[PDB]
This record gives sequence, structure tokens and C-alpha cells, in this order.
Amino acid sequence: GSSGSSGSGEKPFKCKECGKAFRQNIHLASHLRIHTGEKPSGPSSG
Ligand SMILES: [Zn+2]
Repeated sequence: GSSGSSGSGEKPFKCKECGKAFRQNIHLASHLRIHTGEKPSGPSSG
């Protein structure tokens, strides 16, 4: 950790997985879902 900080963001809700910011608790909760599912290939032919 050598670099500092320049543009972080000012949001009450933040993702503890990637670092996305939101304004409403619903936006974050609805986002954290996108993370769900840890598989290289789903039921779709892909
Ligand atoms: Zn995220």
C-alpha cells in the first residue's frame, strides 16, 4: 500500500465485495445479489 486516495466516493451504502456505492439500502441489497453464484458455468449451454 503505497498509493494514497483521490476519488473514493461519498455514499452511505457501499459494497463489501467490489466497492460499489449506492444511495438507498435497497440499491445495495439488490446489488450484492449480483455477486451470488460462484460457478464457472451455469445450467446454460454457455
Ligand atoms: Zn458489488
